[PDB]
Amino acid sequence: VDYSVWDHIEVSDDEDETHPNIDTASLFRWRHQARVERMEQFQKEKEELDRGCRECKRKVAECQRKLKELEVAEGGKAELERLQAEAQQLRKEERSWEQKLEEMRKKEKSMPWNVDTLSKDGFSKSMVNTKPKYEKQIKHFGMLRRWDDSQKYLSDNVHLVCEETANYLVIWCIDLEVEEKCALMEQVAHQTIVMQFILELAKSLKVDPRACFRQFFTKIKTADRQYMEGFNDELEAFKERVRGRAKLRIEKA
Amino acid sequence: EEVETFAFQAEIAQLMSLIINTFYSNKEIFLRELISNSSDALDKIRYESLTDPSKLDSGKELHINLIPNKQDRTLTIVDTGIGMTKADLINNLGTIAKSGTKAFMEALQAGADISMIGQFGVGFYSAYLVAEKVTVITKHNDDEQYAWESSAGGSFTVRTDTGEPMGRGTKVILHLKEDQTEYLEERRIKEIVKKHSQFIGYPITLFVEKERDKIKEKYIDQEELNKTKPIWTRNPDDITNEEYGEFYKSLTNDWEDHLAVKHFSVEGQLEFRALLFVPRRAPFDLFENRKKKNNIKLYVRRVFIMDNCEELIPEYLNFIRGVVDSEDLPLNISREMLQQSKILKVIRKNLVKKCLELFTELAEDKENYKKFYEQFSKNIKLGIHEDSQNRKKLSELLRYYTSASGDEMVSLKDYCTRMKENQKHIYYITGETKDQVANSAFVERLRKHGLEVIYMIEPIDEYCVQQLKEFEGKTLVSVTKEGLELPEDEEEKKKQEEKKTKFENLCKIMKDILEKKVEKVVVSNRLVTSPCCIVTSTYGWTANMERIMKAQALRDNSTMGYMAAKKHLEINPDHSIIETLRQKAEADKNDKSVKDLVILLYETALLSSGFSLEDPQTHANRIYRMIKLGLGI
Amino acid sequence: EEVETFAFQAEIAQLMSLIINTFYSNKEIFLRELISNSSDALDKIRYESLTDPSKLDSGKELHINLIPNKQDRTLTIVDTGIGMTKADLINNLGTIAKSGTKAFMEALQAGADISMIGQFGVGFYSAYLVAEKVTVITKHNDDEQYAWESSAGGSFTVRTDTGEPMGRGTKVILHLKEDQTEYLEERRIKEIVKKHSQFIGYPITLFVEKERDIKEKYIDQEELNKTKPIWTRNPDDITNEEYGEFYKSLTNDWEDHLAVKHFSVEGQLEFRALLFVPRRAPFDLFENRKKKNNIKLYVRRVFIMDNCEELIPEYLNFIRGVVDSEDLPLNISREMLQQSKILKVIRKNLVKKCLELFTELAEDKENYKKFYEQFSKNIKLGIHEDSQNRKKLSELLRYYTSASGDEMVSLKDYCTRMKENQKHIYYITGETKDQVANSAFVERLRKHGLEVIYMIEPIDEYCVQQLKEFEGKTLVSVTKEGLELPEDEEEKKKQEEKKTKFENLCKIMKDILEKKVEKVVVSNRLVTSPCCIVTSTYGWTANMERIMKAQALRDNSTMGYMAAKKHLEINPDHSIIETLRQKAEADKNDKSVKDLVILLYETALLSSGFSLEDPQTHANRIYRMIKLGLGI
Amino acid sequence: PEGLGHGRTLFLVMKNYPCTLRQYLCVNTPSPRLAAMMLLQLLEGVDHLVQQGIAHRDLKSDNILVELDPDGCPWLVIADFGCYSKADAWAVGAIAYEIFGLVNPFYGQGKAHLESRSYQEAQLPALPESVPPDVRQLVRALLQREASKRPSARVAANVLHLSLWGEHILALKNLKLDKMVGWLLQQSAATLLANRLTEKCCVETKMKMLFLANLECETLCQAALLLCSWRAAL
Ligand SMILES: Nc1ncnc2c1ncn2[C@@H]1O[C@H](COP(=O)(O)OP(=O)(O)O)[C@@H](O)[C@H]1O
Ligand SMILES: Nc1ncnc2c1ncn2[C@@H]1O[C@H](COP(=O)(O)OP(=O)(O)O)[C@@H](O)[C@H]1O
Repeated sequence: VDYSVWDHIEVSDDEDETHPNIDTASLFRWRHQARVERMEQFQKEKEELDRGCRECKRKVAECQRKLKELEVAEGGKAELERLQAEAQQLRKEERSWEQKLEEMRKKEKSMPWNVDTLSKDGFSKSMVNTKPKYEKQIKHFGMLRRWDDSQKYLSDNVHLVCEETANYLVIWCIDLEVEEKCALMEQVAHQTIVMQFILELAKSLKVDPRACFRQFFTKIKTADRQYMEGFNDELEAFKERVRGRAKLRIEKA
Repeated sequence: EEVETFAFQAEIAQLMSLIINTFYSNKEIFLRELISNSSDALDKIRYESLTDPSKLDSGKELHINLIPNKQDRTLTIVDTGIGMTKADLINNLGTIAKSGTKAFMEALQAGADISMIGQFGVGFYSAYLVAEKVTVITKHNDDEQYAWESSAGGSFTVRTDTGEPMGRGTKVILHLKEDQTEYLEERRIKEIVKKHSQFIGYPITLFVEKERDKIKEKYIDQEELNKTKPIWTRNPDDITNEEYGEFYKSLTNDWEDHLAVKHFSVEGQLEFRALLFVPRRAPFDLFENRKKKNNIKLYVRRVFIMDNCEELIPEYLNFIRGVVDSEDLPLNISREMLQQSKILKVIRKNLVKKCLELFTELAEDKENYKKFYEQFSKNIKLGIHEDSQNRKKLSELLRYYTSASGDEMVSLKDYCTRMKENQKHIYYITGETKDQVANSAFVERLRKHGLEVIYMIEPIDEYCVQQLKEFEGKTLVSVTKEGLELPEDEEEKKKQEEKKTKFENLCKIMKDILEKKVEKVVVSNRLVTSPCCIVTSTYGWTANMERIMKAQALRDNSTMGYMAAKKHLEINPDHSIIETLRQKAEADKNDKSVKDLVILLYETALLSSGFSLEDPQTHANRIYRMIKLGLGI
Repeated sequence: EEVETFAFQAEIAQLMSLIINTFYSNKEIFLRELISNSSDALDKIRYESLTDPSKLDSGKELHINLIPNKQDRTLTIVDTGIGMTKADLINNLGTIAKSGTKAFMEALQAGADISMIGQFGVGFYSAYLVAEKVTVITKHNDDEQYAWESSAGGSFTVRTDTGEPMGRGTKVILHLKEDQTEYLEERRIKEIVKKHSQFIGYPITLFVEKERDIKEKYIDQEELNKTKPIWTRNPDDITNEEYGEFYKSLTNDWEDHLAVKHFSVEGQLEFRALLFVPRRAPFDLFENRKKKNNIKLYVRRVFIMDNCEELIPEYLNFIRGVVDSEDLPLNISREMLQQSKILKVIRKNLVKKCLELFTELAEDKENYKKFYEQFSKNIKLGIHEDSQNRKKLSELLRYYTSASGDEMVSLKDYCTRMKENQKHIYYITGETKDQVANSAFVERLRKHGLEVIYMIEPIDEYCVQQLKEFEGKTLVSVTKEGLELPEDEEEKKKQEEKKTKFENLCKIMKDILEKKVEKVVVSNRLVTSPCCIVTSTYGWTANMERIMKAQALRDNSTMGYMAAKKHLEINPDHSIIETLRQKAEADKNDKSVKDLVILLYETALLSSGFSLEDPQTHANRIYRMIKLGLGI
Repeated sequence: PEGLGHGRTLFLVMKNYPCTLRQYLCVNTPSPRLAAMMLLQLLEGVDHLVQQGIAHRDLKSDNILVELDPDGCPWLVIADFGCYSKADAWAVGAIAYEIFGLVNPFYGQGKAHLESRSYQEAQLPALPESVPPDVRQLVRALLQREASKRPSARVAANVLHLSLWGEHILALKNLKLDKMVGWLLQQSAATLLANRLTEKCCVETKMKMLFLANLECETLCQAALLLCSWRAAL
């Protein structure tokens, strides 16, 4: 395991560098400018050297070639001596190019990774959306009567948002109220009139009640003392209508 | 002399205590490691199957099951991965800091598809965070069932087991301490798997035992927790909008799909793909200093690493909900934070660039852009206030009401097109409400002359406009400042000069009487139907701007008290009122009425200009004086 | 059947890498570890000196030096603590996870005074984060000068050194990887020792080489660790003089603290603490999101972690202090606590003790005036946030009231002066003292002689909206609907009579001025102004609504929707409304009256702290009346 | 009917940036003390730039934006909105002649594209007497020809810290203030004076808080000996 490569990375836009007297924006555009300048400068140094070394080894070659030509010739190896001296110190200067060519590599080593060098974009694709029921767990959230239990219990599902769950609470409160036990009907109808409470209060937000579910239930940590305020009275008051609906319903079994 | 060389050795007993206690911050991660390791085993056996389907003969399916057992306080994770041979059990599990996975990968041919999770070879021992006695029963091909057992001591025992054949795979049985019994209930489990390791490739099927025995229900019930496949790994151009949407709903429980979706990837030393969604509606608690700052969750090789680090995306882009996933990052030993943070900074740069692109792309669907903008406009202005670089590219995303555009915002460019060949500036007025600025005193001259204006009616605006100095080489000027020079004819200029010659005295003595409030008073140029108005000094705070600051709750009180704003009063020379006023003045100086009238109209103008009077009581009393007179009390 | 027992073994190679690469998050910590270890060495020999003087015979200095040599890229930390004998060198430094310090501590008698920094045993190896080769040269009594030397590979070499004797002690030499030459310069070093380990007991003396060639500073000693840890000393033995010095040293400041708390808890959690309140608020408070706390946690005198939000609830930024414990479950990197709930217990104890410093400071009226006028915002903020201390926070408040001029008074001074029938506290929220002082609403009360409170700060509403009660006497704003103040029955029947006289006037005014007000009714709180506007009981108040709309980042929908419902009251004895009822009952639907009603309604809305939607209409009406009076 | 909305949003500070110094200077003139203060601001900024290694060769009064505090002292900010080392120093020397109302010499005199470009000797217009003697000596020493004698940014900023915030006493003079780290707290005590001595502008406190911290004795002692030598008239 080794992390050495990630050690040196350099980013123009850094929050830490800012000083109260220097404007952030111009500082960033200065730093970025300096980085771009330095990287292109090192690259230009590298390319200019890449030429120099190549053309000096080329000189090594031409010296060889024409010295070989004179090597074959008669009596001209005095020119061999002189140009062999030229070529030997030329070869050392070529090894100097090599030396700084290796330094080029060392600079590349020290070249701190920046946003461009580190990564090159591969692919990209954007899309724009252009587009325009569990009754027994309703009975369970109902049985609870502590709308924390029922809150996360119906936050179990996306279906709670659908009008259909609200429509079913109507069904279940109605037919429960004539199940020969009045208690459980209001032990859920607290949820029903809380449904309508948050319905018109999220309409006082004009937001879909579905959104305001979590907004209301855990509104504040105290949550209006589990919302002790106004839930019973209003629910027995809605239980009036639920009783009418239920009683007519039981007549139809 | 003599140099003696010795090799490093380790005190196993203390070393293991170190590993158990000091490494992992949170105790619940242990479930992640066992799961991850089991996933590695699955990948090994699956790879082996491809070359030789003979290997998968022992067992077809590849699943991971968690079987909590409350009665005996044992939580067992069963996987059907390659198991461990006897030698492997002793070597891999037995030696600290050795990871079989790393070996399998290195041996494997280069470029192999399989990418396995763990490499450190120390993660497994974390199970002792919540267990005293761990028991591993494994059975692998070419070997018999064997059962490693250890109690976190220096010793581990390997015995050939003779129990029910488990087939290919590993069963790891934990025995929970008296404390940390919390892990047994399915609630905590389900939660944890949802938090970390939700997107591992294989089906995690919990086996909880519920007894009804009344139609008995849920004797044992497999609730496959890991449900949604990771999408971002799939290639684009294969993902319809609907599929992307399902992921959004799952990622963030929401009843309605996303609004727009970006999806891209970068290859390089930093390799990382990404999903970015913009929600259809803003959340209720955005900008409520809620604990959550960013919603994007970082992933590595698919295990949730870390979230909500501020560095990921700047604050103005907080709404973007997304999943970033890479294949290799310098990771802290606990696997809960990057080693060095500058990698996160490169990530941030790439993100904001792509996101801003997603936006300017959305500008096409005028309808969708209307929805998105009226929803998250604040964030864009905030960015203008903060992001230094993207400021320019941010600007175009703006949209405003203007004098011309009616009940339809327009960009800044559309206004740049409709410039009158001499505008040289953009005219904007900041206020509280559209109608009010619309009927304001300042704009009247322009609307007469036909120059267009912009209604910036939001508190957040000033924060933006104060830095949005220029745009497309055409600058911005507020109408409520001292100069307001608009293109005119020379005859108009000499006429205005004549006005000044006529009214120079009137300004003088009004300055005299109405002292200690206004620096100076001068014949106006921007008024055509109202007697007078107040503009602030060029450099000083505009009236509206001041109003905003005095209101901010956590303002520095002392500075606000020290603060004062210079006022300059302009008078409209052709108005009948000021005309008769110059008459009464040049007629007689120091008349009582002209004094009181002047105070009255200055007060009412200060009221109309948006500035608020220091004490309304004097003004109200002056009004009452007048009413009484009319009523002939 | 047969059970084969083996023993855990470790891949030393991989383990070593894990430690150097993955374990420690910030590279600069290596300086902390080497220093801490040397401190331990120092503590050992001091202890040993106690029993026998002979042990300290070699040298008595007990000091630490750090000589950076740029010339050869070697940073060497030299100490005079008990060194290590060969055996120890091989065993301690060699074997991973073996802590000689731990062994020494265990061996000591239970009541031993010494407290030694580390026990984990993996620390020394951190040096490799910045060093290719770590050469340790140590000489300890009972052995000859040796020289450990390792290159983070699988091996280490130990050899008797024959160089200059360094007496007793230990000297660790580093060779820095070229890429990390930054640590060599005096600046980075000095910065580091201050941030981590500036409170270790012994003297840290840097040796930087400078040439003034005239020539000087060839080798200058700059003792970095200078301020001594105070909190360890006994409280009550420290005068308010030194407390200040430590403060200025702790937080660079040109003046001294304002007040200082100092205490210690010895339970399951043993921790001491210093808490200071600065004289002047930091100019950037509440403006920088990054810095939330100023207290710095310490464990056994080394800086662990700071600025963790959990330590103190955010409305205590101004508090500047230091927390130090002797033992905490610490992450291996020694940069964060393993259990975070410990921080919670710490927070509770802290806030309790701080709220004490403050209610204690309430005595020095003068000092309390200074402190309160400085950091009042924070207290109200706490009232807004802290649920429990809300009650105990309240008393720290101070306000202007009708009866007190230029002298803020607590809520209690007002509870005492409550006339027998008050049953409530009367407060009015506004924007400036004078304005609320001359307001329309208060006039009745000031006539009846009651006292009222001027809440003139934007932050107030956030507080008062939750400060429902106080000492069983509630609060009521004067700008609400039902301001019911104690009265006589004759006054009541007279008011009833007023209503009988004016019932029609309210009706037709409601008619003409429709849909701007919900109801108009004969007033009870006015005595010299014709009319005023109070908001509905449940809705928002006037300036509360104003402040909210003026907030920079606010949900537009919610802000508009939760709003005031306006009710206009009329003062029945005023001459204006009297003549108005005359003109009305005389003739209905007269042009004049219509406009009059809307003119005075506008001016009242203006004087009620509300802002008219469009001033232009009002200004034009004013101009019309001006032209009329001036006969234009 | 009784729903809640008391959240607390994030607080944002607003900064007017109305003008560039050239402007603010022609419209208003500052008192000598406040002028020294803003000169200090510039020195600090230029140093910080020198540290990051980015050197804006060109600094002109049009570049420096002025942040008008509301009814409050101007806060200077360097910027490049208008398109080696020690050059910035020479530039800031010339900005100064302006702050005191003396129009820039070299904007018209010559040799401004390079401080190395030799201006005519001593033609520098003598500063008005409203400036304290030490600041005067400072700008003269700063605008001197050679970068060799030219003191670096940090030296100058320390000189100003000494003179303005620090005590003005004889120990302070004539190099009686023997450098010490303990003397750094003595410098704070020296800075205790001037906290309320001229409290007409709030910036004094601000700068005191934001810069007094990073004060380094070596540069401080160099600044001290230079400060004495002038005043000493040695
Ligand atoms: N369920 C399993 N099935 C097969 N092999 C396993 C299982 N769990 C662990 N191992 C083996 O035991 C080794 C212990 O490695 P571990 O401590 O988990 O670190 P890592 O997370 O790097 O794998 C693993 O490398 C793997 O080879
Ligand atoms: N400078 C020193 N002088 C003497 N003994 C030392 C020195 N540094 C380390 N040691 C010994 O070598 C052991 C190495 O321990 P280390 O890795 O530092 O872990 P710890 O921080 O727990 O001591 C220490 O326990 C200590 O006994």
